[PDB]
Amino acid sequence: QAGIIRDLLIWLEGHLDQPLSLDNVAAKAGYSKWHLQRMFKDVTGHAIGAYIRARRLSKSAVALRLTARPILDIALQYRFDSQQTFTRAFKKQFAQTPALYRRSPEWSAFGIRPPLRLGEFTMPEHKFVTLEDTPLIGVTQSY
DNA sequence: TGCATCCGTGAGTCGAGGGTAATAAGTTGCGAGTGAAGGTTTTGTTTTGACATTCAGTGCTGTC
Repeated sequence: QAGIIRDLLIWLEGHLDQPLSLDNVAAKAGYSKWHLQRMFKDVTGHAIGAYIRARRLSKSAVALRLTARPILDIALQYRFDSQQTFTRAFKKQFAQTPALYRRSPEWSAFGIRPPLRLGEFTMPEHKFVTLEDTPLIGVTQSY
């Protein structure tokens, strides 16, 4: 029912990292590999399988732009199979070399796909301002 | 048959504090060896045909 898929993503957003998962591992959620896939297609508007590894790449794209690791820390970190295939699907998502992607300081959100909620989404508000050069005092350290 | 001379020997385990200081000619010629780093060469990270699967995709197919 509608209470299932919402609870599956509470697993899945927390288990987008730890299990090396395809839909066979996702088939342990009450029904078969196809029926859990059939139950997702209409209650969401997204198609689960190519989305998740792309969402796990979208989890890896912010890891490719704001985390301090090289290509092979994050080659198979997000449960992938190869690096050149990971480089390949990246071209169909961001149209940029990952060496070129962390070359430019500008980070545009083209291929990052948002995390899905079947329940109610807490929408933040926006207001566009233009700020001023203000002196302060503080120290720096890294992570 | 003595008489001189010339080498070669002399506690054990500790200890402290710490290596110091003369004087002197130059111009001129001129090859050889850090050196500016100029610049290539490699020895590795990235594009593109593939097509062989694979699971993802969507729906039907059959079922409690």
